Amino acid sequence: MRIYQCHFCSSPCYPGHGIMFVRNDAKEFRFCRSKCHKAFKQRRNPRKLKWTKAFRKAAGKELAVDSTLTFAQRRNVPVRYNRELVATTLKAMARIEEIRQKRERAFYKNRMRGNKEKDFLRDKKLVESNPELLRIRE
Amino acid sequence: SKGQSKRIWNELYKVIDSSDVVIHVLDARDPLGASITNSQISVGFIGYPNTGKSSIINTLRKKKVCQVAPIPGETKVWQYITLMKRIFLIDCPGIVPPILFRGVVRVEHVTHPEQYIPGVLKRCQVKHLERTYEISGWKDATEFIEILARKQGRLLKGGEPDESGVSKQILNDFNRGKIPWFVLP
Amino acid sequence: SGNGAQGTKFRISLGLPVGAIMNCADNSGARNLYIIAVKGSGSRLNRLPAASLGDMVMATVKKGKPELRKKVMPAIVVRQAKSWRRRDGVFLYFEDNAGVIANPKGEMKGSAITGPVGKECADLWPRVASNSGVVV
Amino acid sequence: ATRTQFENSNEIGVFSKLTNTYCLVAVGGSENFYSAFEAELGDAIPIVHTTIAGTRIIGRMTAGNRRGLLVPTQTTDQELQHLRNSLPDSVKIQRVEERLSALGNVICCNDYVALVHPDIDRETEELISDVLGVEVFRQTISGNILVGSYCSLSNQGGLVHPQTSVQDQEELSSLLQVPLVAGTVNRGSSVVGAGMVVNDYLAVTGLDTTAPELSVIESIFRLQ
Amino acid sequence: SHRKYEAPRHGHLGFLPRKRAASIRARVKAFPKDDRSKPVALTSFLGYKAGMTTIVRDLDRPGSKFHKREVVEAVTVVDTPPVVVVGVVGYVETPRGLRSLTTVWAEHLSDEVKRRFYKNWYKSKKKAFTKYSAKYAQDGAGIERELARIKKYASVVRVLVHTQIRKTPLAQKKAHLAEIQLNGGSISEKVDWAREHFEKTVAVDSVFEQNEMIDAIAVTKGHGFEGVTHRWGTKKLPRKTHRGLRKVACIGAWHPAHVMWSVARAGQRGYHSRTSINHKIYRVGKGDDEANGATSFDRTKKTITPMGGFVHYGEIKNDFIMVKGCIPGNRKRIVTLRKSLYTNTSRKALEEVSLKWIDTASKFGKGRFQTPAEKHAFMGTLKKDL
RNA sequence: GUGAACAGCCUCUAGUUGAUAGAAUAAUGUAGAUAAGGGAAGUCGGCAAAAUAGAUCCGUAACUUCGGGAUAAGGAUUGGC
RNA sequence: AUAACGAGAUUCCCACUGUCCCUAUCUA
RNA sequence: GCAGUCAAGCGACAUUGCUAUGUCGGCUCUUCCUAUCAUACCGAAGCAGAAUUCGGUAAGCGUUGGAUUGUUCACCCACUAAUAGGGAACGUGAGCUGGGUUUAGACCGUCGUGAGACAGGUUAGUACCCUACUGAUGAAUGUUACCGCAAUAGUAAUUGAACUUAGUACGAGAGGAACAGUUCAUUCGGAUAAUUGGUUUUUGCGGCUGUCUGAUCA
RNA sequence: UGUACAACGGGGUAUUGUAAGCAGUAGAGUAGCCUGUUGUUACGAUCUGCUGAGAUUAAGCCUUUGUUGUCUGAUUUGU
Ligand SMILES: [Mg+2]
Repeated sequence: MRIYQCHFCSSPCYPGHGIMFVRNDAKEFRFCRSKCHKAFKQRRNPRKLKWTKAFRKAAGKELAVDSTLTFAQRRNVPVRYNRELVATTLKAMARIEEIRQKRERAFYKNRMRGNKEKDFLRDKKLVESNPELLRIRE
Repeated sequence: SKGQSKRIWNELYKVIDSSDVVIHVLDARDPLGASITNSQISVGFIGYPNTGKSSIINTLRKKKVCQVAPIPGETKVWQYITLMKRIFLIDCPGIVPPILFRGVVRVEHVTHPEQYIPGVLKRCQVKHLERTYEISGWKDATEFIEILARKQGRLLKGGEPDESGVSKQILNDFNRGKIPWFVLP
Repeated sequence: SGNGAQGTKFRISLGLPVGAIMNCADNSGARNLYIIAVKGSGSRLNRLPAASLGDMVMATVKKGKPELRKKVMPAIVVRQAKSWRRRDGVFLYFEDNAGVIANPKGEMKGSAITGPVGKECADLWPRVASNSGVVV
Repeated sequence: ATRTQFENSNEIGVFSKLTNTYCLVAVGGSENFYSAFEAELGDAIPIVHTTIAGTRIIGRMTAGNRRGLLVPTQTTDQELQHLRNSLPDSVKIQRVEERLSALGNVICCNDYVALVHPDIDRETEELISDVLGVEVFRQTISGNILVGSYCSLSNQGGLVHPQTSVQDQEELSSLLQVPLVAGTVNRGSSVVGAGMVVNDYLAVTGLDTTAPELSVIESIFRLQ
Repeated sequence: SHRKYEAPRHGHLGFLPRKRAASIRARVKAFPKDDRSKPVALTSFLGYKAGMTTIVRDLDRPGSKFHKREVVEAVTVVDTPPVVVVGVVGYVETPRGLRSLTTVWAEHLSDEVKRRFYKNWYKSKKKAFTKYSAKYAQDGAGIERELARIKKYASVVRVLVHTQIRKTPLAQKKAHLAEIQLNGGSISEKVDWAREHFEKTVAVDSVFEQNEMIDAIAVTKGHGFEGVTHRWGTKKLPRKTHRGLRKVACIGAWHPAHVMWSVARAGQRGYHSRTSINHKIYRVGKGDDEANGATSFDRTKKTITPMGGFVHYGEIKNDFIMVKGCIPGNRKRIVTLRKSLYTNTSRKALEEVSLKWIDTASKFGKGRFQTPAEKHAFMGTLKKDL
């Protein structure tokens, strides 16, 4: 078994889902669902589509580089399948997932910080410019 | 392979029975293998298709009595024709006993006309076919087909020359005698 | 299955019916193949014989070196270009449908094969895999 | 020299790979093919029932020597794990992300020298050189692009397809630093690389191999 | 006239007439051989279809080219909550076939089966078993007489069981009564075992098990009045044929002067009871065990139920049986599971099905995540979070 | 108004709400469409459908009664600011 | 007594397409 | 067949030389016959194996896609185990096709003084009634409801490949099998949306053109 | 007259694709005042941040610790 990352969205592609394309260049492209496959068939650029992870990574909407992401790699060199190592990896994956979620939440908070001041300023502008409405209200 | 069938072979025997003499009207291009405006006993005309049977009948009457066309499929049946109420003229449909260079098979229905371009090239010298179009000193006859297609503007979508159509037209013109050729005695 | 097959054939979607044109994938000089019939297919009323990846078909070369034209020889399809069910659980399809020409014994006319070669064809035909520089 | 057969395929090289320290065979069919190697190899070197990308052509999808083994991208993680477990640490296993997955056909190599398809990028060439620890050169046998299918090599000698020219034979012999002979296998089959598998002390070919072919194989490989 | 061509007849003639089934419950026709050398056990079970899902199984089929490979395939999920015995039937052989001797009911019955005996239940006084319950007690004799009569003359014993509909997400609220023949020990042992189970519940793992082969019997999907083209697969006429083109043109010859019954006329399609055999059970689930959809090759503590629930069906929440292939009938439909009915010994039956991974992605669309945790990890925090 | 146009569509002045209708969307029909791979292998027969369609620029063959073929054929562009 | 032109008769090539392989869906 | 040959009976078997004047055809459909092409089971053949010939019962199944005839005449390519022969008004016009035949116009050849005809070739042509069948309601059975038996009618599976047997028996060589066990596929039949393909009136979500609501939004 | 039913609302799962509005030292370029040589103030398709935002969600998707409403309308049946 192997979950594949969508070429157009990087989303996990579980077995028996989506469509795969093989070109004369002797490489394979996997699409999670028909939407991504149709978008690719139109020669669209994922970096210019807002609903694909490529744009978010390029646009900086989410943490693009982090230390946690270094754990996940294509292990071209296998391991001898030690029983203790299996349990250690099982615990480490959960710990890394929790840490990555915390870091992503922190990054989102840092990106969204300051919206409160803008909202307060907009409310002040709306209140100041509508005296008659307030007078009629009370 | 075409130009023969039971319904076609039957007519030959019918005209032979209905005719008392047969005269050679075979093509003059290959003696070893007649126009309207220029040139009771039943005489039957025997020969391959596109040999001159219909044209020879028409020129005798000085009018287009019989249908004449380059296509071998002139007619599957014969009819009686008379001149001066002296001799009866009967022309059998062309029968080829058990090809494309001869007026036998229509070039339209052939799926692979390109391979016959070397055949026509063999019959005629370089200059004789060059004088027909005079486009280049061609070599690699496929290149000759492409050159003729470009000269005549016979190109498919994208810009590729129409090799099949150009070859078909070349063979059709060869059937008309546009490119002179003859068999040495 | 015809001679040269070393195992059972998987059930895959029919891509090339009779008369379908498939590009060549060998250095034999041919460029396109015209399918006239499919070997091992059970003919039924109104049902045009159709091939698929790894199938052996009889075809006549339409374009390429004239020496190979007008003659019918067995051909093996290397690319289908129609989605088929792979047991690994992926609906994969190839960019262009293509085939190769080989004798009934399975020996490849061309010394080598160009472009990707389907897994279901290389696995079933040892000669195709040996003469194919790319699989999948 | 020993005669054997796959289920019914005489191309032993397609369904098996043999080296000086390990052997690989297809899992499909029965154990008759597996037992044939045991009669000659016994338990001296490992014999692994392994598949590559779900195919039985593992002999042509993978290439390697006693120092390392290479597999294409299509190989699943399960196959890589099984190969790692079933082979000693002295035999390296390295996944290859090259465009041409036909490692067995693209790469023809022995314990000292290797030949690769020129289209292979220099990165994969360096990876092959480092993992296998052998000299790697871009060469073809008289225009035969697939060196791994039209050539067989070993520390004792090598064999190429008959169409190889005398000049090509001399050049390849000089490059590989081993004797080479142009001949056929499996009763005139020109695909020598895929027809049979050979090592420094054991050559296995299909039943169709004629007596002159077996004698030539034994003489060139110095098996007796 | 030999018509110059031979073609197979369109549609199997054995599945006629193609009429609607008389009940949504597909009654079982034949039970297994009923060899009395084995312990008493049930022969069938009742379940409700709960959609389907995909499975990846490490095929170990020897000889096959998929041996030791990984193959993805479809599996159907049927909601099979525990079943409760509510009576027994004693059958006595007669020259005119099997005949029902007498029926004995339990001491008390749940409202689910009492509801099955009324069509205006909300208006009903609910007098289901007012006197029968009174007859059961105060002597312990009237029922015992029926039990003795059954023991004396019965030949095959059938247990009256009904599904716990209230446990299922269905809003039906009505149970389905069914007769299940008792196999195993002698008829006296059969009735003794059934008697001890009065008012009790029977699980599903005691009847079926992993790797077991079962036969699916249920009513197929209804489609109403259908044209012959789809009803029997008749080929369409070329185009714009007079008086229609989607119908069989020639119906019969002058002699005979009547329309042959086999000329495949148009009519009702679907809703016909069908029987399928050789269905291998892939997994037996329990509602009290967490991680029902987990596997030794997955480790994920997730239920088989897809994200957001099934389509047109609720959450399993009970015991379920996983079976490969497709089962007749649509979702939330009552389907009866029956044994193979014969001593199957094919290697497929002997095969052991150890699932590698179970698909629990949402069936509501192009699902990309197996559990909400994966979706949260991928998409991350959203605006609504803060 | 758009558009070369009284081509096609919307709007102002002016004039109409007249064609028995309520519920459902069974088969089969009438009118109009979409479809993975092949692209006529169907049929007596390319029957029907489809495909190019306006404008700007390059280019345009055989024949010819030199007036035509010709918008031959085949190619590049079309929005907004 | 043969150019152009044609709701004239027939053959063939490119594009094309549910005529077909094999039918399926929608709208009034 | 012609002209002989001998001869059990009242002339059998054997025996001598040579030797198209019509329109029916095709797409779908159901059923029936064996005079068996293929499949099951057997006997005889120089059957050593392999392959093949004939013969016996057996009709369940299967008996095709194409170059090509309007065609009655009827010939070829390829797959497949094989591509067997027939009937039901040589079934099937209120089923279709009018393809061909056959009105009213017109063109070419023969004759006919003429109108016209053909030995002839071409062109264009106007069920809503009853029953049967497929589906579907229904009064009377003391009422309703549930669970059951089955008189009866129909009936289905079909065929080839792949591993082991085994390069083993057989065989001088060439080559080359049984059985049993195991794995797929061809045709057909019953289901079903798990995955993928297809449909968009979810007019669900976005963009595009003309026009209109003063502009934005809508 | 209660794990009772129905209309909404809250979540889960999906479809599409970043809504109105605000601000920008992004924005090819063209103009008033001025006096540069990042002048400033105006027009400016687009782009940037709020904003994986906005909208729909069953008419045949799952759930509902909430709000509101409903629960005696006619006929027939006898050994
Ligand atoms: Mg003529």
